Amino acid sequence: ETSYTLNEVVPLKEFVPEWVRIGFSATTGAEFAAHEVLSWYFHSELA
Amino acid sequence: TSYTLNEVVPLKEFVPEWVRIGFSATTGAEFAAHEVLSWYFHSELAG
Amino acid sequence: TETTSFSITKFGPDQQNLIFQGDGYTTKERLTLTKAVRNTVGRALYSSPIHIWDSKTGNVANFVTSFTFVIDAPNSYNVADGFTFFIAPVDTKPQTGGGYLGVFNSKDYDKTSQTVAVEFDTFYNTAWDPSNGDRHIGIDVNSIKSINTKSWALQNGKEANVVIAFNAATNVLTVSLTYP
Amino acid sequence: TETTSFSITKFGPDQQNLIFQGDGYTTKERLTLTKAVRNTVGRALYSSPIHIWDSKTGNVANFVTSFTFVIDAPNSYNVADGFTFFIAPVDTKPQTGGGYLGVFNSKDYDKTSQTVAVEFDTFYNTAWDPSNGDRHIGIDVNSIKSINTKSWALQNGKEANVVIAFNAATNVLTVSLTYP
Ligand SMILES: CO[C@H]1O[C@H](CO)[C@@H](O)[C@H](O)[C@H]1O
Ligand SMILES: CO[C@H]1O[C@H](CO)[C@@H](O)[C@H](O)[C@H]1O
Ligand SMILES: [Ca+2]
Ligand SMILES: [Ca+2]
Ligand SMILES: [Mn+2]
Ligand SMILES: [Mn+2]
Repeated sequence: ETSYTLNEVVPLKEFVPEWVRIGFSATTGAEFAAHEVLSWYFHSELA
Repeated sequence: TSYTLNEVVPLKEFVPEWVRIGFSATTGAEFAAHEVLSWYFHSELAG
Repeated sequence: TETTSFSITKFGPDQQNLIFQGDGYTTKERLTLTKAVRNTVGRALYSSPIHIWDSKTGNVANFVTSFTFVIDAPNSYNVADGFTFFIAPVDTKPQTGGGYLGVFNSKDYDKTSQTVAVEFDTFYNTAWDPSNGDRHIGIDVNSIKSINTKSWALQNGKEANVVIAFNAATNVLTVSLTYP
Repeated sequence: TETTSFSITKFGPDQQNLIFQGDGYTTKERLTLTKAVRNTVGRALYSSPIHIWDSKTGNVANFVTSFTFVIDAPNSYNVADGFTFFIAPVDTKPQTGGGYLGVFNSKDYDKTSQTVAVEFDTFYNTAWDPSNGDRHIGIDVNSIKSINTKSWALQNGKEANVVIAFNAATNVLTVSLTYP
């Protein structure tokens, strides 16, 4: 019950190709931490 | 008009764990155009 | 649990989630698998591999798929070879054309094909098909010799709707085709 | 209409519908992108291209996605670098690691990038991050300097569930991170 939200208008049609791939990345540098994903659900629809 | 067929086919005996589903078509000495107009697919596998 | 699900109602020119093989490509917003020209072969696969069973748990999966298709002959007497929906290893590639529908190689059961396929077959190849020489639906596992068949009267040039489903509890595979 | 939908609730060791890049790999029913180790980049992309908009009608897609994730670090002080969900061209490949989070190359805008990302960043990089030094959630289009950020207190070791939704009618992109 501790939440964070951020909305923003982003016309994805101007920045991204028609067909894309989606995913996660994570990185460490001179400091570190384990970055793990426990599940992923996605749905998209285009009319 | 309908036509239905049912059978038992224990897929775990015949196909690998991961698979790719798709359509196929062919002609030989005789021919016909073969075309798909829509396709819906859903699978689920409990853990 | 894992699901994968997708629908394509209309086929664009660049249908990038389909892998195409043979002369298969998209056009007039249909997926054309062959045109009416001899000896060809077209397949199209969905780009994601699907998890249909799992060795550490033993669970298998249910699936449903439906699609509408047309066969377009010139006369209902000169038509061959048929069309297929098939499950196969991740890496499948076109197999023999003609009466084998680009999905199988021998009528002889082959444990290394590991592709099961639902065929909608229009031409009678006397060596492995129902002796009444009818067109038909059939289920094939590892051979072009269907393990089971049902007579079907092709309505040439008509769209047909077909649903195919599979239930892991009872291992039953059901095929429906209905001309409206 | 065209849809792509999928879920993965428990990551297998042979999770074949993911494309792994860097040192991202699947383990213990978990997807790990980084272990607690210096200088890594791990990425994983779903195997199918998804159709996010179409030039032939101007239509852009609606999508929603959820995931829960863990950042687990030796203490709350020394934690770096971050995590991202990103949309990018079909052939995308890891870009710079460290502060660039595996998706971008510069803090200067580049339309050649064609990547939008929602990042959950844990290390403050003076050149482009919120000057308060806070960990932050942010939206990034073609650059690693977020178009908007929000401060977030990292609860180290705890799962967090995220929902990112896009509404094409308004082009809004919404992100919520919830710890329990
Ligand atoms: C007559 O033989 C050829 O034509 C028929 C019908 O098209 C095919 O089924 C067969 O495999 C091919 O070899
Ligand atoms: C000291 O800087 C290094 O460490 C930080 C923390 O990991 C990274 O953001 C940065 O890219 C890397 O260069
Ligand atoms: Ca035949
Ligand atoms: Ca940072
Ligand atoms: Mn047959
Ligand atoms: Mn940042």
